[PDB]
Amino acid sequence: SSRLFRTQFRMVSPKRISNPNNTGDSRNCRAGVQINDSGAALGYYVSEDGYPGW
Amino acid sequence: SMYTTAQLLAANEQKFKFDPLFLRLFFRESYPFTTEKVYLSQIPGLVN
Repeated sequence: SSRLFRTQFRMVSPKRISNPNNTGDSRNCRAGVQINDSGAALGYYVSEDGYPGW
Repeated sequence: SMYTTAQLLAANEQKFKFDPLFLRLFFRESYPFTTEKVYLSQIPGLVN
């Protein structure tokens, strides 16, 4: 960015967030949302959508 | 009845060595399936 602000936001469809490679849900990683010992969430697995078909 | 006394010092539980290396290295994902059978497919992929 040559402009003054370098912050940009990108919308994400909820369909993209899921487990990597469509694996079964483990104790700490449920539906692409990683969980610590508590109920909090640390990080999310976001895939890439391919219109060509794969 | 019995007048003897004893004290226990060391208690150990021996464990035989075991480490699932092949699961750790290669098979890294699980696919629980509710159906009766599982299909695995291949495709030749030889183009002249």
